[PDB]
Amino acid sequence: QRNTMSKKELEVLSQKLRALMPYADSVNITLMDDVTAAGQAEAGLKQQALPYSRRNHKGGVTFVIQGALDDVEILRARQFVDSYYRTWGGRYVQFAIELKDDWLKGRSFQYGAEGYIKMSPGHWYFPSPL
Amino acid sequence: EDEDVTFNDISSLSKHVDEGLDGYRDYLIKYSDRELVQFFENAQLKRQYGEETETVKRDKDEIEKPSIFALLPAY
Repeated sequence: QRNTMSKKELEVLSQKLRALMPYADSVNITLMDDVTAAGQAEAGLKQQALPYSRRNHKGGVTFVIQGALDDVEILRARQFVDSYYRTWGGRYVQFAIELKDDWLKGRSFQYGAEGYIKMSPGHWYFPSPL
Repeated sequence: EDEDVTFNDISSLSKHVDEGLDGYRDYLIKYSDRELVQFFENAQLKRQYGEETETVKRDKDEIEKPSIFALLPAY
């Protein structure tokens, strides 16, 4: 999708790569589908039962895996990620893995459009829409 | 003793009597230890309104005319 090149241009590109790699006899250019890439990523996370969120941009997809994770989850995650990366590279899909504690450190709050935090009984904080 | 007309009705009388004692509350407060005054005040709030009522920790304080029964043993 993202490349609009003519066959002649592709041939020229091929020849220049061949000039950069003096040990290679020829370079074969193959066109792949982005939807396929993104799909295999998301299906792999579901196949591993990991919790995640997905975000889409003009030119990339970010899967954010964050929170309190078990040792088993961390192991499975790092194994899968290392496998996928070796196949597609880090140029289109990114994985962000972050350990988080409790979101608000264990204190009561209202999460509406007018949410707020109870610092202590008798103490309101109103920092931001939660 | 002051003979000038000053009160008319129950709320004005109770305020007139209360106002007459501030000359002595100011004395007790000026020599009592702030920490003890705070202890005896909090421990009365937790009797009346229940111990779950927020412990005040008035660490920077204007102690809001504390009750004399709480103020006297601190002195």
